[PDB]
Amino acid sequence: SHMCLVCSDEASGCHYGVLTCGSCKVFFKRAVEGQHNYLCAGRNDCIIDKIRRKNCPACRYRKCLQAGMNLEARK
Amino acid sequence: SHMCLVCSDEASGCHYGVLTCGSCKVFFKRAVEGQHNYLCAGRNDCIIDKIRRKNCPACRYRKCLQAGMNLEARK
DNA sequence: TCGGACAAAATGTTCT
DNA sequence: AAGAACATTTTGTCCG
Ligand SMILES: [Zn+2]
Ligand SMILES: [Zn+2]
Ligand SMILES: [Zn+2]
Ligand SMILES: [Zn+2]
Repeated sequence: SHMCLVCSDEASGCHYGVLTCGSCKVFFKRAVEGQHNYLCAGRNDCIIDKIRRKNCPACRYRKCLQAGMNLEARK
Repeated sequence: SHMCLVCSDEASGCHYGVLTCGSCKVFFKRAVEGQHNYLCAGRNDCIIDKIRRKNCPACRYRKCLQAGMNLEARK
């Protein structure tokens, strides 16, 4: 009820359509708006938790999108 | 040879006993001088190349050790 | 070579 | 729920 759905950290509230923490909220906006081409170094199935969420932006971003995060969600 | 044995970027010379780039040189020094309680988000065999070497410090440090890097290489 | 200082990228928190 | 500003962590380059 107060776990980030992306990294399981303590969730602040609902951001861009999904219960997430502050760090995943800002990560998501940066991933969408910025140009990076994230690439997984594993098997496209990395564990994303409070510690490990720094280790694979590709899998973190993929999880944000799959949980349904969207920038224009207030519309 | 002219390629870093850890990440396959252009090597800048032989550092801590091994042909490596400057980024792997300082990454290793920082890991050995400091803490290196890193956690892999995959299965401890992450691919370490020029872009993905940022992803997993745990597997990067393992690759430095496996290549034989050591601080007292000189003396 | 090795390492300090500087610089940049990447991530996270506070405040409105 | 959203985003600007700041702060920290992590990484990489220069060394007129
Ligand atoms: Zn999160
Ligand atoms: Zn991954
Ligand atoms: Zn390297
Ligand atoms: Zn790994």
